[PDB]
Amino acid sequence: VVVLMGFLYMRLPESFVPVEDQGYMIVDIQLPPGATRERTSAAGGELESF
Amino acid sequence: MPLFFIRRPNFAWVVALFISLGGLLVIPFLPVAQYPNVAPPQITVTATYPGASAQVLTDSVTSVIEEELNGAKNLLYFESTSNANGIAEITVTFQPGTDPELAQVDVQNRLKKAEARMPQAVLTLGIQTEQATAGFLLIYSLRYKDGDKNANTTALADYAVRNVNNEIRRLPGVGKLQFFDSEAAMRVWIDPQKLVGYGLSIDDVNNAIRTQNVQVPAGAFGSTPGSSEQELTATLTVKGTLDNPEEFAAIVLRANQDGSRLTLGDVARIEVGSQDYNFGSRQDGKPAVAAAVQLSPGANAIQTAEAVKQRLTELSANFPDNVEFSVPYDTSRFVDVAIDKVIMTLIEAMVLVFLVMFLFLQNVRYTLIPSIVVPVCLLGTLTFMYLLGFSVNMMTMFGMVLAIGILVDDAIVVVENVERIMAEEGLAPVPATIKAMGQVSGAIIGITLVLSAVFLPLAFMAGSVGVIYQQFSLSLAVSILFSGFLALTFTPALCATLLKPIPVGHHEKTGFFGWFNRKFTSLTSRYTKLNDKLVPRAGRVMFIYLGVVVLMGFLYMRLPESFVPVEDQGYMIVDIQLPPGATRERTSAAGGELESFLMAREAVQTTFLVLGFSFSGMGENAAIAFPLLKDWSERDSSQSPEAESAAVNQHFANLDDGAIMAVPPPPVEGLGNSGGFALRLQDRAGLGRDALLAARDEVLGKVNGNPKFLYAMMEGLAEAPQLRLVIDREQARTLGVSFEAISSALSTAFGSSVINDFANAGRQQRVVVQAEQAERMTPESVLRLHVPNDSGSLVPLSAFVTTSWEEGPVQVARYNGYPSIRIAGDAAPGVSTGEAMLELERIAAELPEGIGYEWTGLSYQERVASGQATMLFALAITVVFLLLVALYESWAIPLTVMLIVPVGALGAVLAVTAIGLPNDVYFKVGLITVIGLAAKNAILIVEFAKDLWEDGYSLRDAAVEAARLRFRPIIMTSMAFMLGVVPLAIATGAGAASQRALGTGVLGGMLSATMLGVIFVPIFFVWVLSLLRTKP
Amino acid sequence: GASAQVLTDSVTSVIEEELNGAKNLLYFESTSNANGIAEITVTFQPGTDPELAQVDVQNRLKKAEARMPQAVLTLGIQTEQATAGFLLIYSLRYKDGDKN
Amino acid sequence: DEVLGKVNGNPKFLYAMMEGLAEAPQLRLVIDREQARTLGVSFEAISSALSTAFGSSVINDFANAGRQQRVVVQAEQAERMTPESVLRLHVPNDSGSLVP
Amino acid sequence: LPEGIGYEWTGLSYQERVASGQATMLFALAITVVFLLLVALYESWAIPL
Repeated sequence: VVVLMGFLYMRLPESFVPVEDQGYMIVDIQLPPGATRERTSAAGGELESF
Repeated sequence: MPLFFIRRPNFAWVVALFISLGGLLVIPFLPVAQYPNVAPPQITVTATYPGASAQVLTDSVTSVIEEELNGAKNLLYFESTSNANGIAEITVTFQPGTDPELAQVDVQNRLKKAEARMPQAVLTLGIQTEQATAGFLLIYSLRYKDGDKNANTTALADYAVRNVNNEIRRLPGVGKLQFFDSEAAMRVWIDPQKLVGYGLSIDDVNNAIRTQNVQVPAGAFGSTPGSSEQELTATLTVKGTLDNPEEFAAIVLRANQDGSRLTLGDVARIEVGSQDYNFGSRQDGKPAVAAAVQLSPGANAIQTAEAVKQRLTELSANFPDNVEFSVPYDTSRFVDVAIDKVIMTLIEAMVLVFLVMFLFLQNVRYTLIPSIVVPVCLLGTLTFMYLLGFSVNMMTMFGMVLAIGILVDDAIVVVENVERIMAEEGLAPVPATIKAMGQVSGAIIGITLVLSAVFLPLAFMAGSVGVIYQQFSLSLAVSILFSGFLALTFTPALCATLLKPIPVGHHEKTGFFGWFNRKFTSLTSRYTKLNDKLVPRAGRVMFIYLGVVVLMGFLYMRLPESFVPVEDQGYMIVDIQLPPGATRERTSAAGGELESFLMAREAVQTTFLVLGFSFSGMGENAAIAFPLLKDWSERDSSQSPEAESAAVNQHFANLDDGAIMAVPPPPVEGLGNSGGFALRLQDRAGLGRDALLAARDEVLGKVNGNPKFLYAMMEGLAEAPQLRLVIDREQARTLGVSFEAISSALSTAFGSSVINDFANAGRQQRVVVQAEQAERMTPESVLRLHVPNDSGSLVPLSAFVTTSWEEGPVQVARYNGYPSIRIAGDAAPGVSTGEAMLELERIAAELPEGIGYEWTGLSYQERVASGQATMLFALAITVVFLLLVALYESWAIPLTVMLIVPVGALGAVLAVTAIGLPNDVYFKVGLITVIGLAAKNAILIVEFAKDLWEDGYSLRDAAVEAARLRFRPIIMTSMAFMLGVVPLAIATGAGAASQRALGTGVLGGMLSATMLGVIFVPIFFVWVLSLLRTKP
Repeated sequence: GASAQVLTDSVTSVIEEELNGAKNLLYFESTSNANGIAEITVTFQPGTDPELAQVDVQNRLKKAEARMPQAVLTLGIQTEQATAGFLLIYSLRYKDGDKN
Repeated sequence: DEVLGKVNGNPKFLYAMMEGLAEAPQLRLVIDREQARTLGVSFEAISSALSTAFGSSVINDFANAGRQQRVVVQAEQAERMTPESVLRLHVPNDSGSLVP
Repeated sequence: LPEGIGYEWTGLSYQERVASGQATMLFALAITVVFLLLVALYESWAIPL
């Protein structure tokens, strides 16, 4: 029993804190370098429509 | 309580394991040090105003800050020094125990109010406020391996700033990083005569540098708001600043339409040099770069020391190959050696006392018990020491090493009592332990309490001595508290468990222990007869005791007083002070002669010299050297720092160019630059600077001729010639010359002007413009300067400027807002400070009315401690008396036993006078410990005496029987403590002064308290109980 | 109007040099952007009271003050207690949803 | 690039990216200091013109309904959208004439 | 990586490293303290084991 405990204890994946459904998400919009604010606005418009 | 542990031994074992576990668990976080934060917290304000004389620096900058710093919370004092190099230093000292962060906070809060009034130059340079941990933990020095005479110290210092200083400053534990050099900057050495030839003024070159070497925040095209069409936002990235000297030489001063250009390089030599040239660092005759690390409060030292050394070692993988690092100055090593010495002594006494018990109990198992109980008490003491935030520092080391023997005494009496019961009544270990502990329970608790009470008042003293006694007395106090608690809980269980039955009548002994038992029964019999012959005559022996106490008083009043004994710290201070007006090169020549002599000496391992820095003050004529000596194992007493100091002072006593003086370091860091006394002579009536110097000459002449003082000097720079420039304002104005033009020309030509910043390899560094070396060495050079008029023509300064030599102060000193003269000195060998300050008060009483004096630092703390000692003694005596009457339910028995105090004081005083040590804090606390242990010895007799006197015996018979019974434990524990502390009295090496200072005093006091105490205590009991007619 | 590198070497690095040696540093991150904004986040060990950290940081910043360009100084620097994470966002809009 | 190739090509990670902005094109302005000085143009004039035209210059404060708010001067949208607009700027010389 | 290119952990990685370090001594201290309290209560060692 104790050797089993050790064997399956050594196989348990580690984690900090389980991820929780906080009710919101993050969306990053990153255009290629040199993109003017208007291109970002158009991309955000497509994103907001979807 | 004890019977419960007799019936439940494993419970006592578990409580033990709990306290021991705590002890082992708290060990790793232990902070180590030499001395605690004995010095009061200090804040320091630095201001840099280039080109300003000391006097104008005093009136225009530091006086402004001095006015505002008044009124801060918890001010003890403030001292301000203005130097001719344009540096103002203000040190504000507060009360000990104030939180440093809030003090620095208040200081900066007031500095912000100050800010509005300073000149724009110092404000562009900035004013720094820092927590002053006076004393450098270590100094790391970088040098070139080959020792080139052409060593470019500027490039090496720049590398140190870029790659080393920031890392070290980031490490945990470094409170401050003081750089003894200057980082790189862009130097522009202008030739004023070339400017005259090209019809240019100095302010013209200043404005050209300012406008042409400027970063350009251009921006980006297509920026928001951006048009709906264009999609290419991109930066414009204009090159504004200049990177290398070649680009700076291309700065255009004047250019015509045809194409001809006058450039900066045509009129000035441009290079990368040091921003500042006030300071220089040499090591063993070779130029080097050095920086000192000052520890942050509340940090481990050994861990921080090895962390800094290891950081230097890992950066060692990255130094240039010609570059090597070293640590010529390091305090931590001393700490290490010291603690090692202490811990080694801690083992020795541990074995020695063990032997002592094996000599008396004559069985290994009986000897074992206290040897197990003691380390438990030590570990608990360490745990409670951490819980109070104390440090593992030398006085605490002395604390626990003397605590060993006071601690062993409870276990000694317990085991010896159970042995005696075992021998007399033959009871089994459990009932015998029950009976013995029932006999000695009340004695043990009363003991623990009275010894705790002898030392508790020491834990309430204030000041620097207050801190010293804090740690020492509190360590001893927690040790004795745990000793009592363990005596009540652990030890009876140990006797109940570990002891073996003895067959009845086995006082027969094969071996010399038979001689010990028989000759010791004979010793107790002779002593019992001596008591028998001594009880009939009691009142007459009182006269012998009165002679004893009067002797104590007489020799106590003749003991010289001292703060802290001077310790061999392994290094010395050498001050180089040439006559006023001396150039850096003369100081360098004198330092070279000094370095040659020091390197000619075997006692010096390495010599570190600083030019421009010293105790007296900052200047070209001032320098300081820190000779480091070899390890104590490689040097004898004739090669000690004191003898080496005498030899250096003797060799150079006839120096023809300047003054040279060797001194030992002060005993306590942060309380001064050296040992001795420091007085501030104060202009309390506004007599004026000339009258101040007259009175200063008076007092210095009076003191320096007095043999009570080894020396006495102005800790500061003496007056120097000045070259006043008489400017005919009317003549200058008539020629069309503005005063601004003269001001700017003089300031930039001689005081050096910082124009703007340039990007050197990613760092913003100053660009400094100054006149060329050959064009500013002589007073004819100031007259050879030219300034522009309103019509654009250049007018020489000689047309309206005349030069006249006067005399003026190169350093100005102010104390508590009044102009002050700082006087420092050291007492002569064999002369205490107290009589010296008394004579100084007598001298100051003769000074003209309105001229004041005040003590500062070490003298202040000494005055407070000398004040507080007597009330300490009174409180201790009253508290022991009150707990004495509480325990015995009587007053007479307390008076009886308190008669034992003067004999222990007698022994301590006689020993310290015989060996000739001063009345230091070490002797003081050793006397206190002797006092407590004499009280314990007296209790050990008087408790059994009271028990037997309540049992129906006659007074004399009861006293005799109790003394006969309890002789063995007293001599037992007494000899144990003597032979346990004898290593202190004979210790040698690092810290040996404090070791011997404790050891001789405690040995003598204990010796008298034992050898005479065993005889006089029954006499006191019989005489007092007869005189007061006490009934059982 | 300052580029990322100009902000980096002219203002950002100047403050970076001075913030070194603060009590209780775990680390510090510095980001210089092309819009002219420089951000420095100094993270300490847990359990330290934030007020002593803030006064120490400003105490070093005033030492720094003497070196930045007059434009930033006229605009001023800001030091704030960063509780990373927003409690809430409140938004104002027009009811009719006008494009103008 | 080496790390992000070993890592973005490593299935142990859902994604790995530069928390930060990638390198962007810049338009360096090579200024002939000698030519500008010969035409009587100070470097201060060029710096001030460029900064105010493109980086926007905050001049002083004005009272808007009792609050002090900045007055910001910047070049018009149509006059700063292309690199040629940089070259179309003019600065004064010592004689009061304007030099492009 | 080439000699001189270093790495460090920040925030969540730092805290996770410290916790993964600390768990084992947490367990050991818990076990020793429960053992000591048990031997205290039962006046024996065998019953605690």
